[PDB]
Amino acid sequence: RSLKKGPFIDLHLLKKVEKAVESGDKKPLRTWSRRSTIFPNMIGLTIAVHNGRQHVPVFVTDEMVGHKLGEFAPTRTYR
Amino acid sequence: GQKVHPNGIRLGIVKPWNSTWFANTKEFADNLDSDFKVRQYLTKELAKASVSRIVIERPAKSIRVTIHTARPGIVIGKKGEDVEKLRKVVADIAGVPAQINIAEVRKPELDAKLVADSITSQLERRVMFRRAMKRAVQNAMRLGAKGIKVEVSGRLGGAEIARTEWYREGRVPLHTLRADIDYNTSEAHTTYGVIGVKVWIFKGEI
Amino acid sequence: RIRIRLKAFDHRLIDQATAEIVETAKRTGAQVRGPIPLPTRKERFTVLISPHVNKDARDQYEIRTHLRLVDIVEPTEKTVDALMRLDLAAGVDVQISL
Amino acid sequence: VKGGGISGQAGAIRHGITRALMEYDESLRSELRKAGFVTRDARQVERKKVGLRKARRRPQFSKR
Amino acid sequence: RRRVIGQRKILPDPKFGSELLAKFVNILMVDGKKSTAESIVYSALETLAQRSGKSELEAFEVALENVRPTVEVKSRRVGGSTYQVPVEVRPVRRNALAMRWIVEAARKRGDKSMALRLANELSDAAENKGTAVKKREDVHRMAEANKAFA
Amino acid sequence: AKQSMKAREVKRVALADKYFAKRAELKAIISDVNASDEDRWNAVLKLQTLPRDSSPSRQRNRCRQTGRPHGFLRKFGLSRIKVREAAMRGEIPGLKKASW
RNA sequence: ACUAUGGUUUUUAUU
RNA sequence: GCGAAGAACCUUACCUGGUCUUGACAUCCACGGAAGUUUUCAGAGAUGAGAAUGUGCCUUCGGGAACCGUGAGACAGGUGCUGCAUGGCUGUCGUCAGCUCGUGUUGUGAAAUGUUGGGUUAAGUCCCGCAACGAGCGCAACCCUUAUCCUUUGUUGCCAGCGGUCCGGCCGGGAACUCAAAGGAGACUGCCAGUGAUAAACUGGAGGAAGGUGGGGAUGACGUCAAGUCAUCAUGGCCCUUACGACCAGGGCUACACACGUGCUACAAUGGCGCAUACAAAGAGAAGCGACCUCGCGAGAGCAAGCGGACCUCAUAAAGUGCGUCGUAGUCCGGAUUGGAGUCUGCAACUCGACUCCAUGAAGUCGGAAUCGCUAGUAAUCGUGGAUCAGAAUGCCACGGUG
Repeated sequence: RSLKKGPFIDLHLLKKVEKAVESGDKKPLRTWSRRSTIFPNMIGLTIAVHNGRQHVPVFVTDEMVGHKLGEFAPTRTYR
Repeated sequence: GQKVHPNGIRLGIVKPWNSTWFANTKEFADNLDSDFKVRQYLTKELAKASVSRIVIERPAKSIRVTIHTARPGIVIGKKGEDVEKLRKVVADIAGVPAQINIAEVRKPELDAKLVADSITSQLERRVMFRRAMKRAVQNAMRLGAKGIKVEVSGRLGGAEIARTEWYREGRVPLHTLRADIDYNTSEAHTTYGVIGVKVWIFKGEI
Repeated sequence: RIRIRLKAFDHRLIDQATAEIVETAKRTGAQVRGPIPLPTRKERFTVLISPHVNKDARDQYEIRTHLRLVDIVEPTEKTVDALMRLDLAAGVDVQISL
Repeated sequence: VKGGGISGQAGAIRHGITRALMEYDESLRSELRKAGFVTRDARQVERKKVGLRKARRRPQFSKR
Repeated sequence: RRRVIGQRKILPDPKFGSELLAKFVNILMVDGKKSTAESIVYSALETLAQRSGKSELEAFEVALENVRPTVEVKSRRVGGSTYQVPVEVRPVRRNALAMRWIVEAARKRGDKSMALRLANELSDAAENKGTAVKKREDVHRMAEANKAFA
Repeated sequence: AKQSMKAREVKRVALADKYFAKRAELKAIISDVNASDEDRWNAVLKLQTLPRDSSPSRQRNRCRQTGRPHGFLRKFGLSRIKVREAAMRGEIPGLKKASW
């Protein structure tokens, strides 16, 4: 949502979005971006999101935009 | 501890205090840190120089102190300028240039901190002390006391129990609100263990 | 109507200016307006007596408000600047008024 | 009369009436002397006791 | 432990004209508004008086005189056995108790305002009537369970 | 309290001297977002998070008298667990008793 | 006294 | 509702990938250079490279100093463990009045004695008296404070008396009364009379700021529990030290296989609903408290006055009261976990903040034996503020209203 006029942008991931323009076939990249948002001008590459002990591979659909990367990488094993 | 301490509420009302200065809320903790560190420095340099108290004042862009001793000669030292070497340390601790002076304290064997400095040696050396305690009491009652007590705690008779040994005269009440008690705590270390000695003096009300 | 009320925070530091607050008034002019009763604020703080648990007892402390009006009774600038950049006591704050 | 609650205003007025009757006559300065109408009462509130919210109703907090 | 600062006395009520009514507006006191005391006086004095008591000088006092607690029971030993032993009621409690118990039945009527719903059960006390008179009658039955001692 | 924590306690304002202590008087004028869609200043707010282990909020003081960050009294420069003993000794500017 | 009436809690480092 | 008046990062023990090893903070033998200021790249970053630019004013072969960085050996570091090791801190029976010692007497002796007895008190409190006589610690007393008096001072307060008057504390200004301090006085069963072992002690009257512990508090005998605390420290053991130390980027500490100790609001109608209204303190306030006013249903946002608080603001206290209204019902009662939608702050509110507007109207018909608090401004019962801090308290503490 918003954030402080127009979407939140997170820079250590963005340096790859700037090169995947021009995207293609690569392994899922380790990312520590958990508060980063899935807006259509920041998405373009395969990624594995940190959960507090591992990085897990995540994928998104065309019908979702109001969400953050951490919600695709839950930190609980439950119990 | 139990049973009211003269450094407690007895000093918290109607008595004067040795540090007299002010500070703003944006640096208050470094003002209290320096007050402690300058007095902790000076009381250990002068540990054998018959010092009793040190007052602290903070004039604009300065700090000023007075040292109360029963021997001004050993504190002012060679040439009468041996206190100047202390300024260079306390001005680093305070962050401001330091002023120093001294004052002669009268009747030395009537101050609990200078009476403790007449008896702690006897426990450190492990020598007979019951007449040293008789002297400590009789000299204070000769100089101007209205009561005095001294009490040892540790290693007495080579036991393992928390036992004490004392000498008193004139009665020193602690539960009295107005009695203005002078109270020193002292301790000595030996190859047979540590030994504590407490000294309490009474001179009159208010 | 310009005022210059003096506020103290240690009662022993305003006990050093008790005469000089009258001498300043007799040295700057002739009318004396230093003294004034004013409402006192207790400025209280209350604290626990045990470092751990035992919230069954608390003890009370104070700093209070110590206030003197001083005031200006002289129109001349060589005296107004002496009252607006005045010295009387230590550990103080000054309330300028219109 | 000015200030405070109307039930306290009434109490200050009985005092004022007794002090005014004491200005009126040398016999009223006697006949009202011990009537208790100038003798200030004490329902003085006790120092607030930790850790109670109000007055003396003690909270349970005990089993275990 | 007999060391006490209470032990208060009463004086005749200035508007009810009686020592037997001196506590009538002061019982079971709550939240200090004292709105029962202002709403019970004069405004029920000719609507409680319908069939009991001779003239206004007794036609309200009758509701504290026609109903009587006579005995109070508590367990005590006598001669070799335990009994519910009664103690007979004295003039200082004879009239100033039975109006403390009608507050239960007055809360089973759906009847409006505290003064008027209380006075409607007090209107029955003038003829020795009441719903669940336990605190008078169940102690009287227990004070007939033994009638001779020692 | 660890000596590493006693060091963080001062290091967390010793570089704020250069980044915040003479800049954050403009926290609403220079350090606050104003532009929609097309920012014209145009990336300068990231410079507020450029220094390491240091921010205007991380300027926390903890407590200098005792190893507890909570239970501090800023207007007297002391911890509530030592403030009585210090106020009985008279060390505190202006704060006193009678009694209650 | 009409209270009709009654059992446990480890030996082992300690008060 | 405890340590903790706050918690994305940080805090922090717990925990997972990356990562340094004389250490983020030192001392001993040594040791490099303006303290500073900008800027680039790999990478999640720590970290590792640099690329450039600052040399004062003195002056001796010199060299200053903030802050950073180094050559050997000892070591440094540790919410790691240990209050059956020690000093300090601190709990409660209890603010209960009790605990004991020197010497004589008795007993073979551990010990007994005095402290027991007899009056009296809140009280080994005060007296009397004995083979016991004398004595310390605590008790009570100082001080804080309340009903009064002596005394001094007065705006931003209050506003009568005096002159002038936007006829108004408004301009000059002053103490009617009162708000409002800052400093001192003094109570002793003292006086009178009755009881009592005319001792001690108890009970009325005279006159009181207050009587006969005036009221309310502080203090914590000897000890018990070898009382909780190395989570403030001090500091002896037991251990870790290419690590259990120190860090970067993230899990947590606000899990859930399932159990306690309390608390609040209702189960009505001296209760709710709506409209208009009486009378309080106390407290905080320059990245603060925010008036007047506009916008939205509203949080809140905006224009923007005052200013270090007797001043302007937070902020028209609530119950109480009148005037209207609803009815004996699972109700106009009751408001709960999900649902719909916004507002604010910040590196960031899915998990993990707080406020606001809409929809639902559940469960609740007085609790299972059973259990608990309070005696006068007490029980009752209704409001108000503040610390932290970028970001909020059904808590905690304090202050009134009514009784």
